[PDB]
Amino acid sequence: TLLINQPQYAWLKELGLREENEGVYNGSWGGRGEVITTYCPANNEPIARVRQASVADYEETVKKAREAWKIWADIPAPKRGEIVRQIGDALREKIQVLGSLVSLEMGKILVEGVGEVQEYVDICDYAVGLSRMIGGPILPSERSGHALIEQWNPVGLVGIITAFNFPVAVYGWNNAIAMICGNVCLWKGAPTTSLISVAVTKIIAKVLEDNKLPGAICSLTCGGADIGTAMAKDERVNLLSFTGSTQVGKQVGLMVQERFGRSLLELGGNNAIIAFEDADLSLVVPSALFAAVGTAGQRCTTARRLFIHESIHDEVVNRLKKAYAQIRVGNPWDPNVLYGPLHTKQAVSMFLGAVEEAKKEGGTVVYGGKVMDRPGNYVEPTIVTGLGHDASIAHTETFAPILYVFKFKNEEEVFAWNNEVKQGLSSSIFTKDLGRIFRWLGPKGSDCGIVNVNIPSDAWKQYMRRSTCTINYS
Amino acid sequence: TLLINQPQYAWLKELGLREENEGVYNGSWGGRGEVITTYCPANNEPIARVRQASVADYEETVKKAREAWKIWADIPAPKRGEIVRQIGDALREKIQVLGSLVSLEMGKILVEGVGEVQEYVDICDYAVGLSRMIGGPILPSERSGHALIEQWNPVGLVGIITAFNFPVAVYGWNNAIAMICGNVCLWKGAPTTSLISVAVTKIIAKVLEDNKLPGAICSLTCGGADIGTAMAKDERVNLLSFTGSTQVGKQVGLMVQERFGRSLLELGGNNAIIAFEDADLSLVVPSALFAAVGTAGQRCTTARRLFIHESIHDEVVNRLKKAYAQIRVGNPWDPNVLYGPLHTKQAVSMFLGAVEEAKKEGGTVVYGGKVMDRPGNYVEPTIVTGLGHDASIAHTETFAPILYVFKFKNEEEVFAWNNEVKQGLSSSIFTKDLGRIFRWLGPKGSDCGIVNVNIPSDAWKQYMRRSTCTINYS
Amino acid sequence: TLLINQPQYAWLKELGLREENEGVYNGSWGGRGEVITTYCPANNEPIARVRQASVADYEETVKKAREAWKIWADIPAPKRGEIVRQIGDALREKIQVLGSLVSLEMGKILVEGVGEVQEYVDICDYAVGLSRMIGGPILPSERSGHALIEQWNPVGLVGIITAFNFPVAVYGWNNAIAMICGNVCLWKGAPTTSLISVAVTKIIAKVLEDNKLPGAICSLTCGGADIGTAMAKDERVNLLSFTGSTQVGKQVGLMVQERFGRSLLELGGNNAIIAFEDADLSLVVPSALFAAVGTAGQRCTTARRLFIHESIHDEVVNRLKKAYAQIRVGNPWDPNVLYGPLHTKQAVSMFLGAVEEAKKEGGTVVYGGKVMDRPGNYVEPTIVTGLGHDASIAHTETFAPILYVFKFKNEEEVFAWNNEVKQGLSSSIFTKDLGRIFRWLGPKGSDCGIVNVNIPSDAWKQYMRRSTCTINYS
Amino acid sequence: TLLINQPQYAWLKELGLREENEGVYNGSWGGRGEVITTYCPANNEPIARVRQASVADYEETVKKAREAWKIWADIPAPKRGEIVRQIGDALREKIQVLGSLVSLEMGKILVEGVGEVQEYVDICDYAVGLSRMIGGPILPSERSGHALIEQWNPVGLVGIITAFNFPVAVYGWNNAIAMICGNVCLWKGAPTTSLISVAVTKIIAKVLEDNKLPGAICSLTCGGADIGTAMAKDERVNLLSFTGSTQVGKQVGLMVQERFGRSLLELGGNNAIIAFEDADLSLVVPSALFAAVGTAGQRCTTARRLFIHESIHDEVVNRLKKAYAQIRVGNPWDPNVLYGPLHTKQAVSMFLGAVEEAKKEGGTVVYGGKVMDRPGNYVEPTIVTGLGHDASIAHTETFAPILYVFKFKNEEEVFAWNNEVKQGLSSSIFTKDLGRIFRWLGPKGSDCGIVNVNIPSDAWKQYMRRSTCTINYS
Repeated sequence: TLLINQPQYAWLKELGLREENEGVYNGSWGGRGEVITTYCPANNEPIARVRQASVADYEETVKKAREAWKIWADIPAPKRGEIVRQIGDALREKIQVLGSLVSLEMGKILVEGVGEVQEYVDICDYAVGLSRMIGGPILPSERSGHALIEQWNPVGLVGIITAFNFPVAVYGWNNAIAMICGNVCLWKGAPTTSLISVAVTKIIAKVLEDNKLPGAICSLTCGGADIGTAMAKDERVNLLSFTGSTQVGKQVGLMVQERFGRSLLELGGNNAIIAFEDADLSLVVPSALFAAVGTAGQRCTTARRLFIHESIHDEVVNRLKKAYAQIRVGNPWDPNVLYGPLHTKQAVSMFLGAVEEAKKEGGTVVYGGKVMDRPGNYVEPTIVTGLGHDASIAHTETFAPILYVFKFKNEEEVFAWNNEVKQGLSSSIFTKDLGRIFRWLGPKGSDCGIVNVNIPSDAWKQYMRRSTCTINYS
Repeated sequence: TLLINQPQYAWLKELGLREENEGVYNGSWGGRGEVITTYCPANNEPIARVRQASVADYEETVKKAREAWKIWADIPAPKRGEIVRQIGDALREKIQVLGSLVSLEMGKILVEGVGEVQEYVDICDYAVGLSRMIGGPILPSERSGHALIEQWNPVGLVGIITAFNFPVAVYGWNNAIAMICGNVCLWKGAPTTSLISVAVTKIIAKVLEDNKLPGAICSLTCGGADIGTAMAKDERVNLLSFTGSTQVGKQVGLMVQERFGRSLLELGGNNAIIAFEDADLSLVVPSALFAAVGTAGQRCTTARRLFIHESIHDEVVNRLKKAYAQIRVGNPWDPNVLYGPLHTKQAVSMFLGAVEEAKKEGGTVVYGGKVMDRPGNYVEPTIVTGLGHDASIAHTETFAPILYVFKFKNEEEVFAWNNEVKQGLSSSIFTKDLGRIFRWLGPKGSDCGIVNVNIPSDAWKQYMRRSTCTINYS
Repeated sequence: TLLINQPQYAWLKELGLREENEGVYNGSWGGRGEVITTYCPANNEPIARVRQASVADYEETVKKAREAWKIWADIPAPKRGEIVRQIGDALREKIQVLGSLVSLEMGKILVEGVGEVQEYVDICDYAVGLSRMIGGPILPSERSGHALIEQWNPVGLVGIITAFNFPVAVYGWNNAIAMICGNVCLWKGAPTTSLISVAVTKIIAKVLEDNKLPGAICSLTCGGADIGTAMAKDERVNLLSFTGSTQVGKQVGLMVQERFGRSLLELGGNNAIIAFEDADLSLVVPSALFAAVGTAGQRCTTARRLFIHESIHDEVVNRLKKAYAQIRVGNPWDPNVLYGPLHTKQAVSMFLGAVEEAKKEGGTVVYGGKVMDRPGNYVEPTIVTGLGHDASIAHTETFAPILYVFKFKNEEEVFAWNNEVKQGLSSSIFTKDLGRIFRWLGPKGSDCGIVNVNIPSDAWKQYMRRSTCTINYS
Repeated sequence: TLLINQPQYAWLKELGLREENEGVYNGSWGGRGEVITTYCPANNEPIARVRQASVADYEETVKKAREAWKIWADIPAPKRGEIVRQIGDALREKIQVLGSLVSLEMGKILVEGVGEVQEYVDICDYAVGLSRMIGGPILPSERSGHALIEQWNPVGLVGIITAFNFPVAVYGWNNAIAMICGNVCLWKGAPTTSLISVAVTKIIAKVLEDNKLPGAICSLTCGGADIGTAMAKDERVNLLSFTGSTQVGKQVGLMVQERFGRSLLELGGNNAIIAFEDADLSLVVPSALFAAVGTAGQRCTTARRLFIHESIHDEVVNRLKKAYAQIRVGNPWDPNVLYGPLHTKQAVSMFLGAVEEAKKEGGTVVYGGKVMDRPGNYVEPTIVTGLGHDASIAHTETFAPILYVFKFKNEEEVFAWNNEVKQGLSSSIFTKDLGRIFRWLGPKGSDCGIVNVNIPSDAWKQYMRRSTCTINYS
């Protein structure tokens, strides 16, 4: 029986959810496509159902969004910023129940579900001020009586495809910034977090309707691969923002390039931590633990490779083992719990596969490595030593809490080893040597977009199009 | 026999050119690939020969450039700017002979040849100042004792592929900005402007060598499509800047994306002029003429489509015909010609094909349309009326002076036609209606990247990679 | 008897006001200086009393603020922004009662009282975003191994002196931006709006106190010119922001300069409207009316001089007279009045003096010019014709609704008259001539800081000090 | 007899100088005021004569500059930047002789005279690029159909008053930036460096005249106190840029404030060096020496106070004594010489006075302290120990090479001692403690505008005026 039909989960109805929900919003609610059931990863019970978009629903929604854009693009950016401010206030009023839904459907612990909603609230508050800073300079012409203007305009329709692991705040960032820039949006979220997508859209829809604005400014089309592919191939989708796996992202990027569209791609990464001989182990150990096991290793920034100087390798592994042993496991919406389930059964199979393969490649499991014997998708947070830097399994991004640990002797080799990795998202070094820190942050250092030391505002231009306008008034 | 072996072309030796030239530079000169002879389009006589890159040459050059980068990236940006300043000065000293070579090999009139070199000089002067301005903010962290830094680093090796029609200045822009940003460059120019590529590289190489810097900072590998394809597929080419046809650019874009590289594409676009009922015809007629036939219609920005309101259509066409009859076509060294020969014999065939296709599609040639019976690649400036706005040949960019003229009645009408084309590069409107001007430049107006009215500084970020660095110093 | 002791004014207690109020806040409330009673200008009845700062109070407050700064300056800018966000929310919760107080004590109509508080709320919303944007670049040094940093730090204590006519929002802007910049503030408001100053400070103090921050971050010392002079002469006041009369502002400026302090002066300016021959009169007439009589002519931006081309002068004056006759003047709580009483009885005498001086200088009162025979400080909206452009009384800013009207023939003429005045704050031109518009806004046009056409984000740097830091880490 | 009349100094005539020179330029050369003789500080011989501006000359020159501004302000900023580029090229051609004149008339060593001219050249090269970056944003209005524009215009006439110690490059900075911003300038230099002012103006005048521009764009009025005061009090001087002593600067600032003008003041400072217990003495000692004795202690940034940790105090003083003993003294235009004369006889008297007074206040001269027995104004570079931090003579800025040395025990007291100083221009710390460095650069650290560690681009907005322009086109 559906969780939403059980009295203990009646709080779900505060988000406007029912046993079966419409998964399309374009000013009207609908959905003629496949009906999907989403499940609670803590107990594998079905929560509720969502009727997804058909291709015809998607078509109509794109057309309705483009019609709504005619109205929206004529609203001054500071007034669009006021609408975004009101969305933030509306999220604020629902923060506890929406955060609880994030924990229930996605599986992250409650402080993180609430924290993700709060992040969206903070984004809306930030967007208010940003809405007053949109614009380009009037530059000096080389010709007398000519005005040279850098003009910024909305791209039009921004399609947004998001992933399971941050089912609220990635959409929130894209939506808030795209809205103040005068764009309309179309959201297709992860199918396994459909209820979260519907709940967020219900909150936004009410703000838009209360303001007598066309709802399609923030459209929703829940769906699977066919809807995602339709967006990637659709010339009416002027900008496609995608967050997800590197293999899928590459194909999305190629499809958008094939039609000369625009894309923003946020793809995976291996994240590494490097602890040198002079590191503060009182920072390293808890940093590595939270970076490795936070959200059960399902963050885009999850640490999966830990390089440790030979002199401290054994001690750090030991202290990690101790720390891992204190991790508190349970239902992720229970305020006492520090560690929840993996998001899907399939993730558990990947976890088991990765562990056995690491063994086969010569690795030693020094902690964990097993599925936990309890309902839901719980696995033990795992530490694997003895693998070589090159090990193929250690470069595959398995969204599970497996930490691969490597030893190194000097700065030269460890830097070389890391600079041989491609997708690298973030790099965290722990050292007290200031010169070494400069080398790692500089041109010859990490190639990562995020670099951290002793720790684990033209954003709007990405959602607009620039023109150079020359006016002769002489 | 080669022009360079004739006494009146002895000035070419001031550029370090010979009968047979090396087309590879990486600190040393060489070339084991195929020879290419380039021709003077004013008389169809061979100028001199260039030995192009083989695969081995390309491999060695990429390797030497990446080694040169280890030195270059360590040189402070303002000092890199001083090198670029010295390149500007060296171009200055050669401006007459280098401008004459551009005229000789490419075919543009001397004032434009010299003017293109002057643009590169001005770019160098600009870059000196820009080199003291590159960098990012230290931003306040939300956490006490944490520093948040926006870091900008060179991408590494910047591949630059350029086209025949601006064989100096497009390279110049890419090179100057890439250089001050701490990158090394690899240039593959248009094969038919190989001598120009060699001459520019000899000037730059001397500055680098005099300053005791490895010459491969600004490498050259002359070649055709096989070198271009190598660059697009090469993971060691961190950023590929491509200027040229839309069809080729799409392929380049797809290849670079397939390897998750970075690309900067400057692709074709048609250019339209729109004359509304209230236009100043004494502006419209000369603007249209010069925009349509400048550089024999071979600019990326050449006006090929002219839309005229019904009420002034006949008059504007009559006055254009009268003005066209006064266009003087001839040798690039003649100070009294408006334009010279087309770049290639093939371009002449293209011109004839377009003129015939225009007639087959129902157009009327009201002026020009013929090849001139003289040595070289000279064609008459041509005007075609009567085509429908959607006629295929008028949407084809033919690099020749052919102007297609269309009649319209309403603003809604002409806007729809114009924003029915996709690749559109520039839009020039002639009107006195201020409301109309704002509409055209605003969110619901032209989608071109360039919009002009009554006429026909974060660029460095494109050549660098951004990282967010967080430093815990608490 | 005091209005606050009458039952219908019990709402004032929601603002924490009493019969006798403390006018000093520095973490605690006090006041040993002279008492001041403020009056409601709608009925000339006393509202309540405030005990102002003595010299000892001012000394203690400056000392406590500088001690509070040691704590505040260590709080990260984004966290300071969150405090300012909470101030915005606290103002929101009190917006109706605080707006009513502004109406009661200052005399502006309720929609403007509420609207002024809303502006402070919007400023707080803006500042939240701005707090994440403050900082300077790391710039490339010309020397290897050297880092060049543009550092921004709080100036320290920011003294804020404000005027009667915007007794909330001017303070609000200064305070919000100063706060996110890491400064502490000391407020001295207009004595006749002391209750408003106390009420605003009670709202802010509660946020500070609830957040366990020393209240002297936003200190208040109510007082008259002797407190203002102390602030201007005080070396411990690092930056003095002054809003008010030109004569007083000059003195403040001189005193601050004498001690090499920093000042921000927002001084009087006259505001002119110029209607050219081609002006849309259906814009001109209401624009002039609302600009001239809004807030009973007591805004810094109030239009006091209207220049009309000879060809439309009589017509515009006739239509203004007709429109003026429809202006409804009355109680600030009446939703159907355009403006209410002048702020003081003295302002009424000033109004009468100006009207008489205007006649002595040869002007004709074509409408208004009289005091209304009712309780409170109510005067008729007034129009004066016939004065010469240089007439002394028309260059005097009288904070009352008196509009002086001048006739002109040429553009050169009216421009010369207008740029013969020095203190000019705003210039509003009405015309359809695009060339004229560019001239007026360009280098040879109006010298006003505010220029409007057909209508009547580095600000934070003003509140911080810049340093250039060079770090040799080689 | 005049140096310029002796054959050994005939190189002066390459700068267009004669035995008597016109000291006024406004498009014409003139000067009806007092005739001044300037002297060579290395031998006290007269060089040549300059006829300064009378009050009538000043009046006419102001009027001529304001007339020239009408032309200049209409020239597009990039073309103004081209003029500034040409000035840089003209300085380049004269760099050796102009640098020699700086050494001859001012007294700084030849590498510094040449280096100062090169600085002006570098400024011109920088200004070229800056000229393309002048402008403000078009911001979003809160009202539909309204355009909000941040407009920047020239202030008009910029008066520039400069000092003896950098008689070329301070003017150069002010002139170059003021020119690209569309202003005209009026220069009054130090009377004792009049020949340098005339020589620089001759170079600039030729560029302007070759370009058919009115010479008064860069006017010169050589003169003493009366001309300086006239500029300070002149309402036609829209911006007054002053560089010089704090006492004179304060009065200039007050005079400009009295007339509501604008000023840029660059005033003196005490510069301190602080060497902590862990400092690299191999950096400290040579840093202190060059900072103390460079330009014979006549720089605005000259180190006059050296705080040294008690543990290393004796060693650093000893090593300084050794280093001081190797200083090479002679004629400053002799390429072998490291140390020249003080600029005037009067400076020698100040030097002697300061030394005797330091003795009287209880200080010990451990090196130097005497006038050198040779022609010219040579004094011994001097080190004074034993004074207390509070010592009055050590806070007086005597433009002579006297280094006052203080001992300290811990970070708290030395920071307190330095933060008790007012005019402080720069602060240089030597330490390896990173936390201490952060404290000194942060809000609780140095109040100086320049802070250096282990070592001794909206500039244009200062020369323009901002307006907020609102355009209603609806």
